Amino acid sequence: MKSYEIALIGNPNVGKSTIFNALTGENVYIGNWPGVTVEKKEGEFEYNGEKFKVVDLPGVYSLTANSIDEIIARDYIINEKPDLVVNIVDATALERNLYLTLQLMEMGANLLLALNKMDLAKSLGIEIDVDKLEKILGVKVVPLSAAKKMGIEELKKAISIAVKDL
Ligand SMILES: Nc1nc2c(ncn2[C@@H]2O[C@H](COP(=O)(O)OP(=O)(O)O)[C@@H](O)[C@H]2O)c(=O)[nH]1
Ligand SMILES: [Mg+2]
Ligand SMILES: [Mg+2]
Repeated sequence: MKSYEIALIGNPNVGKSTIFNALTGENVYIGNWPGVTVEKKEGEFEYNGEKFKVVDLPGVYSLTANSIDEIIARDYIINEKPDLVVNIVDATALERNLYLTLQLMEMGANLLLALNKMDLAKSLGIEIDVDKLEKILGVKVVPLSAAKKMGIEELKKAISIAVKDL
């Protein structure tokens, strides 16, 4: 079976854990990053006949070596070279995620954005222009509400597309 390796990353409290649990099958490996007690979760899912290995990365605001988490996350991306990184973003806190997205691009990460908590933005009267984000960043943006079991299928399809290339 053709297999890819993808990574999830985002700011703390974006629902990354929820999306990780949704994306993956039941068999999740809970280890630690080498040398430290920082938890490392790994799982997988199959989609359209292909296997996607999922690595959860530590939640971070940047990749400028400001903490053990930023150091782990960056070392993984640069050295493991996942086939895709899914940058999970809080629809209600989109601006603060700008530097993370920018630094992912700078280090040359193949990127896809998952825009989570759309329901919460909806209830908070926060409108978000996804097409304008996609155009500006030149990366696909997948709107979802992982806690409402909304858009996980979209996320999986978008992932299977993004690992190829144009
Ligand atoms: N409204 C809303 N809340 C969510 C969604 N996904 C996750 N959450 C909430 O966000 C909080 C943090 O989720 P978590 O998976 O721990 O985010 P993490 O810190 O990045 O791992 C949880 O209490 C979830 O209930 C969503 O799609 N919509
Ligand atoms: Mg699941
Ligand atoms: Mg699971």
